[PDB]
Amino acid sequence: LQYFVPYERDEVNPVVFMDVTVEGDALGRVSVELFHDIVPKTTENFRSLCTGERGYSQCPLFYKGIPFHRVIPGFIVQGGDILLKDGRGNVSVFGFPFPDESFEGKAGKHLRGTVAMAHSAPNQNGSQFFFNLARNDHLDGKFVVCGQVIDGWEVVDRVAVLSGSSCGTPVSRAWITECGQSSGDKLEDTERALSGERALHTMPGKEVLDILSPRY
Amino acid sequence: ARSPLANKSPDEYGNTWDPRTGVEWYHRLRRRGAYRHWPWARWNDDPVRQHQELSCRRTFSAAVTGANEGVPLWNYYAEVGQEYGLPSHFPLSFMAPFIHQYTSRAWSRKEIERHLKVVEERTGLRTIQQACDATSELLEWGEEEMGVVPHGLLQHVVMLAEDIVLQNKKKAYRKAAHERGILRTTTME
Amino acid sequence: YYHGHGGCPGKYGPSREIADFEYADGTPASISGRRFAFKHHQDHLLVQLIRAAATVERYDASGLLPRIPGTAEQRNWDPAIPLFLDDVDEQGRPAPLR
Amino acid sequence: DSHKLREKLSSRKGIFVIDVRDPGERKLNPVPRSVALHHHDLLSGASCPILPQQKSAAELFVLASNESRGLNSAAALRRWGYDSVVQVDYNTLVEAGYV
Amino acid sequence: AAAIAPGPYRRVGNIFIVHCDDHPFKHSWEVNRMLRELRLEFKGQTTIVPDIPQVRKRIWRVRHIVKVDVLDLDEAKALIGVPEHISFTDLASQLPPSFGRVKAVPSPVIRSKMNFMKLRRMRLRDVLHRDALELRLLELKRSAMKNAEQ
Amino acid sequence: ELLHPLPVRARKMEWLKRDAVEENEEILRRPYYTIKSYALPPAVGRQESIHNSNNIRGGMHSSHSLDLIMRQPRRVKTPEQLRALRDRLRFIGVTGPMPQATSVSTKSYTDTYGSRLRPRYPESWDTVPPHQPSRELL
Amino acid sequence: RIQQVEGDMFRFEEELLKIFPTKKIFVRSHSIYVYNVALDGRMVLHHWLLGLGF
Amino acid sequence: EEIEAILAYHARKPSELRVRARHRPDGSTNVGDDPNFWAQAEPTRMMDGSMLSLWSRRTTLGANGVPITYRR
Amino acid sequence: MAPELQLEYMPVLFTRTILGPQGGFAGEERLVKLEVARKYMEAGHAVTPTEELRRGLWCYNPDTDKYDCFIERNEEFLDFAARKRQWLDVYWRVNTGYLLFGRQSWGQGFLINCPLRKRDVAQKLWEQYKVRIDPRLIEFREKDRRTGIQELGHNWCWLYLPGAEELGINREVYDNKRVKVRIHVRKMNSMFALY
Amino acid sequence: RKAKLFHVVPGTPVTPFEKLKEQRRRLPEYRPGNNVRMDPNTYTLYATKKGVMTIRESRINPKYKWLDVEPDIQKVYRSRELRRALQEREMASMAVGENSNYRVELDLLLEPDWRERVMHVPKATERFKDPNLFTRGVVNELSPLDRYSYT
Repeated sequence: LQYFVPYERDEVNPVVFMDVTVEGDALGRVSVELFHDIVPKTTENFRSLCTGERGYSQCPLFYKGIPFHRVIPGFIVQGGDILLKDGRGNVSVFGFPFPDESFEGKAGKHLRGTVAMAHSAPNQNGSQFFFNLARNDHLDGKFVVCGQVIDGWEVVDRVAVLSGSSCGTPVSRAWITECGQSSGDKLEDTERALSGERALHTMPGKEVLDILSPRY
Repeated sequence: ARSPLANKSPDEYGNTWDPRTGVEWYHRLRRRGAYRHWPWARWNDDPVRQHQELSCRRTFSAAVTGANEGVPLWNYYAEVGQEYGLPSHFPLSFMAPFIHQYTSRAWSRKEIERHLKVVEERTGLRTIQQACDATSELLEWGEEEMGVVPHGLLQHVVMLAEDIVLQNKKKAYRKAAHERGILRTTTME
Repeated sequence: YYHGHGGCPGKYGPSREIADFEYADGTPASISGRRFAFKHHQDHLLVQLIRAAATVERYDASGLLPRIPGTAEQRNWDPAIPLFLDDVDEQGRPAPLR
Repeated sequence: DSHKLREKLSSRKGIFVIDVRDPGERKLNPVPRSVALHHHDLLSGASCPILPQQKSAAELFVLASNESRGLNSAAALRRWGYDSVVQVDYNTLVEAGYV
Repeated sequence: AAAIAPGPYRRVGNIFIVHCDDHPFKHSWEVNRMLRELRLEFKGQTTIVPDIPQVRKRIWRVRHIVKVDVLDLDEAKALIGVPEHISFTDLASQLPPSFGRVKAVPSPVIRSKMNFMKLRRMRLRDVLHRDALELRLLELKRSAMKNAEQ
Repeated sequence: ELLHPLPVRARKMEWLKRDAVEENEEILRRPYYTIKSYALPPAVGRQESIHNSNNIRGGMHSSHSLDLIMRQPRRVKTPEQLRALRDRLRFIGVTGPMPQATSVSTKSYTDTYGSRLRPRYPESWDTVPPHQPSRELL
Repeated sequence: RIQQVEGDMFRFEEELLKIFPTKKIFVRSHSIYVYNVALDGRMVLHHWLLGLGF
Repeated sequence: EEIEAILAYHARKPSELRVRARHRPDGSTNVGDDPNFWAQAEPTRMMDGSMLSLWSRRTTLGANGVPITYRR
Repeated sequence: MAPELQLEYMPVLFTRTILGPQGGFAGEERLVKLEVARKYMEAGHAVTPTEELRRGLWCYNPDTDKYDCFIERNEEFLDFAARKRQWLDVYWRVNTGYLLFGRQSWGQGFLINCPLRKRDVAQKLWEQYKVRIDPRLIEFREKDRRTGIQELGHNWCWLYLPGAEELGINREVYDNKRVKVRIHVRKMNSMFALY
Repeated sequence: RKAKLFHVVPGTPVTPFEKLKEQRRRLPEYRPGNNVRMDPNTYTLYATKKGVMTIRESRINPKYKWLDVEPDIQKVYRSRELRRALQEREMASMAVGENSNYRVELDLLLEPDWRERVMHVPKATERFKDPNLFTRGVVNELSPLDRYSYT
């Protein structure tokens, strides 16, 4: 199994990194390119939720600690749902579920390499995202492609193997250790606002999230 | 009123030595118009690191970039007081479920244990009991080789071993105090 | 309570759930505000139970269910619950076995 | 074990050994037919349904490192009606060929 | 067969059915706070709560009011026809958050704006629906005029 | 002031309050969980032995049928059967994708009739459907 | 208070909802009220109206 | 940097550091009984800070890149 | 050292066998309060535990009334002293202590509507004195056996401390088998009471 | 009289401006500890640094205490958080000095002799050491005025 980056890597796009942990084992870092050029709105949501750029709306809008509630081996890896962490809810940074702006193209096709946005009903896009584990032809014309996975695909696939059932309910817990923005525009003045002694969010201790607890 | 029980949670009634009574304690709990944001020093701000990780990525050669990682910011063990299930006569390779929980993002459990088992051959301290009194020859062997094992581990190993042995001293004392009739509970009362 | 009511004839029994009247041709009644509210309550119990059970299940998934029965307040109230001391005898030093 | 040996060989099948022993050393030693219990998990009565039904007919082996918790868990068992309980440490059931 | 059961072994917790047998206005405000946390208002109300330690910390303090019953989860799976291969975690993951009195919000004003936001998301749902339709119609007219002129 | 004595049956009821309270604390000292095997019935070991000797001799209790469900062997006897049943189970109202690589042209209810349209339910006393589907979308 | 809106004012409000999801919006023949919005929201309203082409 | 801060401190008028209002920039009311609160570095703004729950924090940044205080 | 910080209490070896809750028997090292330690030591009944005094000591038998009973503290003496102390520690914990008790009372004369029994006397012992004993060692007064305790105010009950003639417990307690366990039952309303 | 109290929760982080304790003139009940400043006339305790306040009790006499302020907050925070987590997982040991019921024993098994080191009066000849030691530089400090053990 060899992972080839599905598209050609434009440099306008942001790069967002996520650290995934399975049952205490820190697997590594998944870096994500977001398609800004074709997909400006959903990109900004996925970038804001991966930063902590915004405060408590209905919840801390931050992907830190939040588990992967639904994992189907050979199909998808799903995580999000900050509010009600089981997967039962969708929260945007906008204050309401936003519709998919457009399928267009390069956002329409679910390739193996792709991060997409999960919705419970066609025009409500929340915080929930999923990784495509294989080429999905039956999801083209339903769900929005947010972007790629550049590095650390080994991490994702390993999560799919160790943590999942074809029912979708995970065998073992897989949650996000950290998430942030490593590249792209708006990066400097982002980390200025998060700079200081006083942090933005109150979360459990560093090695509580790492080893024994998935921020419930 | 002026009651001892004013402004306290019912768990905290027992502490008479610090009554929460008074007018301004009513204002800082119901957080009123001088105190509307109470404690102005509250958790989740640190003046010492400003929430940035001190890690040196600045390394000259790009190969060894992650060489200094898991260098401890404090004792990590003395503060927490995890309960170790280890008598002092065990091998060092059993020491890393415990090192792993502070060192994750750096190494994995299996990785840490292979580095430790490296230390058992390379240095003559196989026993956790040996790792305390040899704390020195551990450390200079460490500094002389400098990179057979990451220098972040060798100060984890030392201050973990010290505490494992110390805790065994405490259990061996607390047990022997029962037959001498001191008799304290699981909560040590 | 035994026969599957509440304490009163007018709750939780057959005397609620069954329609007061049909029509002659078998066409049933209609849904009252109170009937719908009662169905909501009756499902509120189920939602309650299922959520409680879910909480227990992710608690023993996460391993927070202790091996020591009762809280600390119950432990230092009640001389029934045993002392859970591990490596010592509960009452002074070990008793003689001859 | 000039008695215990033929007791644990072929006298019956088995899962007969409750070891209440530290998780650290049960990885070091391990006896791989024993149910690994916790001594608190025994005394509490949370193990009762997996412990055998007929109270009198059973005889159980407590495998403990420190003999003090062997003596604790004996009482733990006879509290629930298990009177015949034999305390064994690790080296004893080495010669019995149980490992 | 006078032997320990062959394992895989499963760990099954418990569930407390709590019933309030006494008037809460007879009792202090701390006991009342505990009864509030147990979701009991008046005399005669019954609630179902988990067996986790915190709950026992609550039930212990009010035990002279509350009467308790226990159901382990096999018995809870039996009490309702639930296939045994189905856990409660998935069942909880299915049922909607939108259930009545969903959250514990700190003051009635916040409660009010919670319901208010619930309605707001409805309005925005329909408005976003219509606006999406206008968007797609606009794009069809654009492509039509472009293909027609060219 | 309180002048005449408390009658006997009142303080009898108070004694009953006492051992009701006690009956509670016994429940509270029971363990948080219980270790059970897969093939055995759910009630094998149970705390109620003395309770069954004292209250349970010949009388039929209100929990009877449920207890009959308890005293027979478990219907899922091995973990393989468990996951072989559980993987077959599908979630209908779940958020996100559902695998269909098998047969494409079997359409669900949603991609046929949409997310805003529930089928008209016959609505009467004993058949009561959920009203107002637009409320539940929080 | 937004006065000089002339047209279908409710479309104005239905986009104003998206701008101000949390706040309270009211309609009257001559005007549109947004509640609990200070000079910040004024700055926004103006950025949006300038960006919109007015 | 610190020389710039020293100069910026000593340059400003004595009326720049006094109390300018009932409410400190945090939104807390300053009752006159406490001497810690007789100084105000940043002017309080009553008509700003209503939009921060709905907006990204990057808006809070000042001219020099230091977040300015808003009433919450 | 300092006149300000004074040792809360200082370690002491005993020569005599002393009656009270502070005083011990002969030969044991116990740390007691300053003001008692000085009044024991200046009267020659107690010595500072120097090492050679930890090995052996000149105590006295009250018959001869001179310090001629030589006790050497070996292992078999120290487990003896351990057991002896943890006996009379339970002794001087329980009678010195006075167990506060409060409950609800309805009717005219001063009766509790939920009378006491031996399972909850033993309960209060553990609740506030941290004393763990088998509840079947307790015996009530003759008047309180038939109805339970049940009356408001000052009541006393008896605790049987079984083993001591092994420890040679005599004349240093009030009696070898008993402790007067002192109960006080206060009536309180539905707010503050139980049952 | 007036009531003189804590103005902060002990065990909670505190800014320098906030008072810690207001005492009453009787040696004071609470003495300045690490990173703490006492107003000499008012005997009111102030924080020097910004950090977590904790109470020490003197091993000699438990009624005489110190207030300490520990500078880095997040150390105390994630230490306490992990500790609590372990408490819930039944994985924490109750033998730490944080446990107030155990600190006596803890001071006992480390240094058993601290009683006799406190009670030991030096004579004048070793209190007042012959200064030529200090002159020649055998000892680098000459301090006759510490005759008292505060621990």
